Amino acid sequence: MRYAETGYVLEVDLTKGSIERVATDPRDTELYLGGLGTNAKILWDRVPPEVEPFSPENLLIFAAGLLCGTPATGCNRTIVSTVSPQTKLMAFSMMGGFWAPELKYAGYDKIIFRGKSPELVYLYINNDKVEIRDASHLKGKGAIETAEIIKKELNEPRAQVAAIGKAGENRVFYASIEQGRSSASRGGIGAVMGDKGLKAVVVRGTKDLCVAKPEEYIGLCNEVLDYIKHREENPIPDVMPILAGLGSPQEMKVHDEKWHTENFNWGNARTRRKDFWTDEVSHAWEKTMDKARTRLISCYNCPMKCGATISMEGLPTYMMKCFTKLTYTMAAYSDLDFGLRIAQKATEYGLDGFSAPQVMAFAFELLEKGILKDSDFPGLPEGNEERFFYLLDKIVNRDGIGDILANGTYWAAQEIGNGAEDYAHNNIKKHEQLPLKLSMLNPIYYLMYCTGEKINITQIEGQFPQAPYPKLEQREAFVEDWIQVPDEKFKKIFLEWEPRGEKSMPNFPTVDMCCDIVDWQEMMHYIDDALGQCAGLSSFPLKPPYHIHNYPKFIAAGAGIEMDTEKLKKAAKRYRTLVRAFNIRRGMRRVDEQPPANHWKNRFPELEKELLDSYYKLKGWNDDGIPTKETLDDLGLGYVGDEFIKRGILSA
Amino acid sequence: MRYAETGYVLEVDLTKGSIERVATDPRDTELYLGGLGTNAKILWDRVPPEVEPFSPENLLIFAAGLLCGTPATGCNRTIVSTVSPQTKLMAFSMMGGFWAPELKYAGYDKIIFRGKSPELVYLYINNDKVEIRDASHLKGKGAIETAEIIKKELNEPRAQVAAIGKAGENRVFYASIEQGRSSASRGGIGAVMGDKGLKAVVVRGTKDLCVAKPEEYIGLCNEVLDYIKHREENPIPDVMPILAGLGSPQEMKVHDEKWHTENFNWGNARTRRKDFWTDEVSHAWEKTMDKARTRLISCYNCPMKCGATISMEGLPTYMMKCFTKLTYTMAAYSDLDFGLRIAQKATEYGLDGFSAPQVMAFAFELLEKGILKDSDFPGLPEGNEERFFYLLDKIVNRDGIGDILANGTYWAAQEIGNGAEDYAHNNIKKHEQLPLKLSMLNPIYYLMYCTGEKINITQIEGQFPQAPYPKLEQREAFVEDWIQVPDEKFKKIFLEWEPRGEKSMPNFPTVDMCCDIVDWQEMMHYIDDALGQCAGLSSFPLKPPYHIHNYPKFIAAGAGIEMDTEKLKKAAKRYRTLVRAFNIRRGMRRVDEQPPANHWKNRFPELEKELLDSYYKLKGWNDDGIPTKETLDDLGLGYVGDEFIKRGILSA
Amino acid sequence: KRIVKTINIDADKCNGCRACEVICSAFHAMPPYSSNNPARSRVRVVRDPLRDIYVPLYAGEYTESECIGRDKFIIDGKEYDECGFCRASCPSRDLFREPDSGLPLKCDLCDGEPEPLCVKWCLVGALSVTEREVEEPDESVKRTEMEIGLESLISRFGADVVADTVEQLT
Amino acid sequence: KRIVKTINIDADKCNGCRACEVICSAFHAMPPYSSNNPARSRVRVVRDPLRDIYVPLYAGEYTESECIGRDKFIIDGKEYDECGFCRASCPSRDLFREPDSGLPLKCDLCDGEPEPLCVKWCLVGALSVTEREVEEPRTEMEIGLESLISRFGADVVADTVEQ
Ligand SMILES: Nc1nc2c(c(=O)[nH]1)N[C@H]1C(S)=C(S)[C@@H](COP(=O)(O)O)O[C@H]1N2
Ligand SMILES: Nc1nc2c(c(=O)[nH]1)N[C@H]1C(S)=C(S)[C@@H](COP(=O)(O)O)O[C@H]1N2
Ligand SMILES: Nc1nc2c(c(=O)[nH]1)N[C@H]1C(S)=C(S)[C@@H](COP(=O)(O)O)O[C@H]1N2
Ligand SMILES: Nc1nc2c(c(=O)[nH]1)N[C@H]1C(S)=C(S)[C@@H](COP(=O)(O)O)O[C@H]1N2
Ligand code: SF4
Ligand code: SF4
Ligand code: SF4
Ligand code: SF4
Ligand code: SF4
Ligand code: SF4
Ligand code: SF4
Ligand code: SF4
Ligand SMILES: [Mg+2]
Ligand SMILES: [Mg+2]
Ligand SMILES: [W+6]
Ligand SMILES: [W+6]
Ligand SMILES: [Zn+2]
Ligand SMILES: [Zn+2]
Repeated sequence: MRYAETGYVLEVDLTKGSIERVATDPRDTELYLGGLGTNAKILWDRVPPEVEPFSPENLLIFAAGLLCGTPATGCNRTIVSTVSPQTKLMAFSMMGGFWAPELKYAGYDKIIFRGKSPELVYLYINNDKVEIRDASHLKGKGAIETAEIIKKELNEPRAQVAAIGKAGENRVFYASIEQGRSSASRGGIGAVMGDKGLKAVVVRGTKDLCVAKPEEYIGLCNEVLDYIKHREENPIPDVMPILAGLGSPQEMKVHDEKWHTENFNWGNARTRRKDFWTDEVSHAWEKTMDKARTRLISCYNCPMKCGATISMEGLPTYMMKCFTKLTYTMAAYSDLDFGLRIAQKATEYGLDGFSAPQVMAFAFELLEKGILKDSDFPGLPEGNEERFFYLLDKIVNRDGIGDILANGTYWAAQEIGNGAEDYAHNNIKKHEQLPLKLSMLNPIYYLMYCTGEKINITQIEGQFPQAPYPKLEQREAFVEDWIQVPDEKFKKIFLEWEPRGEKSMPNFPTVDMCCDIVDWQEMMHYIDDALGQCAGLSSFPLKPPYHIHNYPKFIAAGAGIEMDTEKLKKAAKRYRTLVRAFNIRRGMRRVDEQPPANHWKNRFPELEKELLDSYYKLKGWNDDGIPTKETLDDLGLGYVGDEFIKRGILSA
Repeated sequence: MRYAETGYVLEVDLTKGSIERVATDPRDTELYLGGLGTNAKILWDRVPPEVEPFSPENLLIFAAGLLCGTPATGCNRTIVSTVSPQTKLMAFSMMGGFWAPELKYAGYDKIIFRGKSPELVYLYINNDKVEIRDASHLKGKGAIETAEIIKKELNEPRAQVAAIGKAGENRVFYASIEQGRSSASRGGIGAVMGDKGLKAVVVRGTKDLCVAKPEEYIGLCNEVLDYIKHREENPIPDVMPILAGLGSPQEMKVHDEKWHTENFNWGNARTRRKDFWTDEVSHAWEKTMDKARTRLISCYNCPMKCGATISMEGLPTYMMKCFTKLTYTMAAYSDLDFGLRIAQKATEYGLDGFSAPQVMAFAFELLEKGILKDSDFPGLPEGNEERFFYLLDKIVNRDGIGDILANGTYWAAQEIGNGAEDYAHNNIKKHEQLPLKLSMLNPIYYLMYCTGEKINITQIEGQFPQAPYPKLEQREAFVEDWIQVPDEKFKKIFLEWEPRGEKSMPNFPTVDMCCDIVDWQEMMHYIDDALGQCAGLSSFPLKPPYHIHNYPKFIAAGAGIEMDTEKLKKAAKRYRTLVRAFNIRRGMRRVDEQPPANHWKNRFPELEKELLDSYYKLKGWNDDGIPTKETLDDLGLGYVGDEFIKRGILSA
Repeated sequence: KRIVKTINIDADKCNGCRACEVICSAFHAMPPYSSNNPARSRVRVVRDPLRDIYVPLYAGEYTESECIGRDKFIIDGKEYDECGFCRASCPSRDLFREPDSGLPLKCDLCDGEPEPLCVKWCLVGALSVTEREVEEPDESVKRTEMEIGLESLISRFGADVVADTVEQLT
Repeated sequence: KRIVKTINIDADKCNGCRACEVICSAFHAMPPYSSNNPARSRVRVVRDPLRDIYVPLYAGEYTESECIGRDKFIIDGKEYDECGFCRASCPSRDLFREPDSGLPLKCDLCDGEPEPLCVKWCLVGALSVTEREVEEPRTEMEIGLESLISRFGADVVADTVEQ
């Protein structure tokens, strides 16, 4: 029998209105683990490159991670996968909360949506009872609001609901999918969901979820918990609070917003304010936050409570985590109050909190320079904040200029012309990045920005420290108990790393070192995104309770398959290179793998080229960024190579 | 069988430590109703005038009103009776809340305490189980605090507890007895309770309480409720809020403190501030009150919620009603904040909120003039408020000057000398009055101040309006539905009464009219204090749901005795004149029945004498204020007259 | 579709006057309104003004056994009583059980009367009772009050003691 | 005197994570930890973040009948749910009942364990069980019968006893 996973998925054709449960192949589990991996396997041989993002042939997949529904702390992530309407590449997006485990309790590992429903509908799941309900009465409603209405209707207060807002219905290229305190944010998967006419997915599950080796698994869980306790009693020394503990960036818990408001770039990732964090600003923000933060809350089976309920006066309560707290503020040169207020609207609408404020700031820059006229903004108010609310509504409705901006900064700039492309200066592969423009080049982050398939810097970094310690004793004390490292060398590297001197950046660490680091970090992220484990307890923070040493034990005792460290490494490499191959098949080359021109003030071309080359070589790819026939054969991906040669992507 | 009342009482000898249940005489019920009346009957032939207030022979009585424990709305009062250590006369004091009905549910109508316990003890009652517990571990504890500790000890969370604070233990002449949101305040009964070594009385009752004619009684109750609703939907027109509705003075509910802070006398009933109520003061007081008022709460079986829980920062929560909110403030020339804060201390200590701040203000006046020296105040702080806290503690401990002040303004002034008597200018029969010094003489209030046995102006006034209407139409509209009046004449009087002109005060109403009015109001108060009914639904407000017309129906259907309007009037007259006789036997004469010299600015001796004479004549008394042998014979009080002649109080 | 009824208790309006106890016990006297005794009321107010607690608790169904664990809550800064939210006629407290017999008490919403009397007597409006229809089939083993008390006394004293004691009274 | 266990529940500390449900169902599963199913947990967390409601509810006793009327509280601004605080395995809802068969479920504080699993897996510290001693428990019978007679009639009682 199958363990940890359920062994079944749901095939849903929205056009024909057909629902079918299909058993999965355990070999696929042994090869690609699950979640993101098996998602990629599905997309590979069911979505050819001729398929458009808004075509019925495109697939929208909701995947519940392998170990979701097991006693494993924090393992609760949902992985949504499709073809992004913005990047035209593969889009996978992670959402936390309670949905994925609910799906596992319903007895399913994935839901695969194809075709398009002509009428707005939603999917109701309750164990073995699955049906498509009409949702025409929910048109335009917010995501959370929709969830509540549906739960009232179906009389299922304990049902988990993933929904889109109005922006999802109007196919905004950065429309999200919302569920409680959790969001599938980037990529534009919300746009795909809306395009298929799917308003929401409602799941209620009450079946059991078995594991292979009980006592061993729960022992591993207990070990994780104990390590969490110890890790909370001992944060990373001499490091700013938000980079010292476990979980997602604790932006909701009180900290020093000095480093944030003086390193992040305000406006359209433009202005840097070196002395913004005055006492007045600090007290005002602290006051607003104390008034607005109702409670710190957690995802399923986790004690970190990274999330928070936000209640602004005169507004419905919503939930928030991480940097969504800052972006809307920073992009508008406003205060925390404004940010919190507009984030409510944006969250109900279903918008990526990264791209949307950058888009609005971009538009206002275009108005400033003269590329866009006042005529392009019918009834534009005088006040700044008011202008942002106005533009927000214009975008989610695709009204006038909003219709263009809804396509993202890239496709907007290409349609507006007159030098609008110059102002879309924060994109990579047509995807907006963190409003962060550093000074001195960072090799590791160069590689990560360039190659990361998520096209988001925060969802690939983690296991290796962002900065070195000034003194050596600190480094020694830190590497002392650093048990998460795959090889001992990673300690030595961090021992040699210095802030200044000949052992500093960008010349140190060496190219090969940086390649190793990026490989490791990315690997941990891919493992997390396959197992359904929250990055907050693994790939993202320093010294996590989940690492490359105990993970194989978890997969073994949980799923009941053979697994060791090397097999796991090779698996991660396998479906990572598979995602890579998928992106290659849709036209991506080395050309597209470049950071924004102004991303750094200090660039070093001969170092960058060597970095990229060495990394390609380490991944087992071409000089053009394409996986070689050999490495594909080795990773059991022969069919991929055969197709590559057959399509003329590789020479025979 | 007996109805409404239980028919039994508890005789407790604290010296011998003896407890005994004794049946009562139903004739006593038919003659003196109950509560205050039967209390007076007990004191009369068990406490001769040679008995000192702090002697073992003195009695301390806890009486539960006749209709207490019945479905009658608001009927829940306890009447405590003894010989006052301050006035040397009879002291009866009323407390609301939940104690009296609990006693009735325990199966008792009274508790009679005689003798003195050498060790500090308390009385535990639980239906038929009655015992004396040691209370040496409760020495010095506050009243409420004591209640809570005891309830924890005995494991009776639903037990009602009446207790004294430290002031009661140290025999302060204005020490009170506290129970939740309710206080037996004036008289010094707390001092008597402490003097007998009784720390508290704890009662838990779970037996039934029967009435004679069920459906009729509950019908009367329903009538009362309906009238309460109507009365709340229609307040007295063109009258300031606090004088328009039912219940005790709604000082806890938001109103206009303009009339209060500009009519009451600040300090030691001295300073009058005509323009104190500025906008700043009003907003500050409103703010403090909004912050401190936790909830409006009720006594047993009443919807008026006159009480309020008060929670000041850093202080235990306590409860407050009526004018205790103002006194402590006004006496100190401070703010509402200070008042609320010190009232907590005072309440826990067990102090009459009327006399205590007047005493402290008095003392400070003596210090001001020079009669008292700084030497008399060891370590007197500089700040005013601090001085009041200091003096409070000095008084409740009877420490130094505190030992003298603890005896009240009269006995203090008599002991200090050097013209200290001149500053005790607000006493009547050695009992401090409301800090109210009007200008033009008021005949009605002259009589009431002079003759009222409670020696408190607020506990005798009520049924007749304090002021006349300017226009006549208002008077007509008011007398239209005035059904509570015994005789129609009371309407006509109020119709002729005017603010200015020949039909105004003090010449109008006429002497006989005023006598009738005072007689009526006092009668209603005595009825209330016999039945156990709260004055808030009867004698105190205008147009109450309990009046002289329906009360006999209540007594009939409830207690199962014959009763009509005239019989009830005569009963009230009976035990009122009985209380009068008791006071006469302890030395009181016409001499003692005078208001403070400076009580009015405009005095009219020839009118005052005529008033007092006519009132004496109407009550059926001498020109010296003594009930005549004839009227005593008529009221079935022949034994009283016989004793009066035998003692040489009356001539044969 | 059957009908369910709901006792809408707004504990924020409550003033802790216990009128509900009075009128309930009154109406449940035998004959009606004859006596009066909150201890036999089917509605008991959890009152503690010091903690600002005023929670009308309505008698629920009957359980012969105590829980192996009793819950004591802390919610919104308030420290509530052990079992301080339980409606059950339980052998652990004197609530919802006759003081003289320990007989199960149970609220029938004044079955027969025009309106609930506790609701009628709460003048401030802290109580109300509403109805709604449900498609969920009624699956209650609808047992009569007399049968419940009978089985309670039978379980407490014996299946034969009750027979012999009843026989010696009739 | 016997001993009683007080399960202290700090709703002011619970963060809604539902880990209690997980570990409880996990342990109370057959064989131990062979599965987990929140619907089989003796503790169920009343959760609504929009209302700021986070309240762990433990399993009490079984009742074969629903109340005649259901209670729906409103306290300190929070509009709680119908039968929101009830611990009963009552047939008016799926709570504390087997999701398959329907059978009732009761918490036994993990009879035979050092520390209750729901408490150990609550790293935030919102659940604490305590123990104390209280004094352990014929006229009442007679008075009760005399009470039933006066309400339902003597013949009715006599007939009910013999059936
Ligand atoms: N497996 C996995 N877990 C993850 C992440 C991820 O990228 N992969 N992102 C983290 C980050 S950066 C954030 S801000 C939170 C947000 O969770 P949400 O998608 O439910 O809003 O998820 C965290 N957990
Ligand atoms: N609407 C919305 N957008 C959001 C977020 C969010 O919480 N809500 N999280 C931001 C953060 S901090 C991260 S790490 C990513 C999450 O990426 P995802 O799409 O994989 O969940 O999106 C960003 N955009
Ligand atoms: N029956 C009756 N009710 C009465 C009174 C009284 O003397 N008799 N005093 C009233 C006044 S003047 C006040 S200030 C409050 C105080 O109530 P308490 O005795 O419970 O403190 O009770 C009011 N209700
Ligand atoms: N300790 C204390 N003293 C108090 C009060 C009180 O509530 N508590 N009430 C005041 C009011 S408004 C009145 S009318 C009388 C009540 O006195 P009595 O009820 O003992 O007759 O005293 C005053 N002194
Ligand atoms: S680690 Fe933080 S973000 Fe991740 S599931 Fe737990 S509480 Fe949620
Ligand atoms: S009317 Fe006011 S003072 Fe009188 S019993 Fe009711 S709550 Fe108490
Ligand atoms: S009183 Fe209520 S909570 Fe306590 S054991 Fe009985 S049924 Fe359970
Ligand atoms: S509705 Fe009737 S039976 Fe129920 S508590 Fe109220 S008065 Fe008693
Ligand atoms: S009648 Fe209403 S306001 Fe009064 S105690 Fe009962 S529930 Fe509270
Ligand atoms: S484990 Fe703790 S935070 Fe989580 S649901 Fe239980 S009590 Fe609440
Ligand atoms: S769940 Fe509890 S409160 Fe609700 S009807 Fe059933 S027994 Fe009564
Ligand atoms: S105390 Fe034990 S039986 Fe009860 S809910 Fe927790 S783990 Fe389950
Ligand atoms: Mg996300
Ligand atoms: Mg009083
Ligand atoms: W993030
Ligand atoms: W008063
Ligand atoms: Zn920050
Ligand atoms: Zn006032």
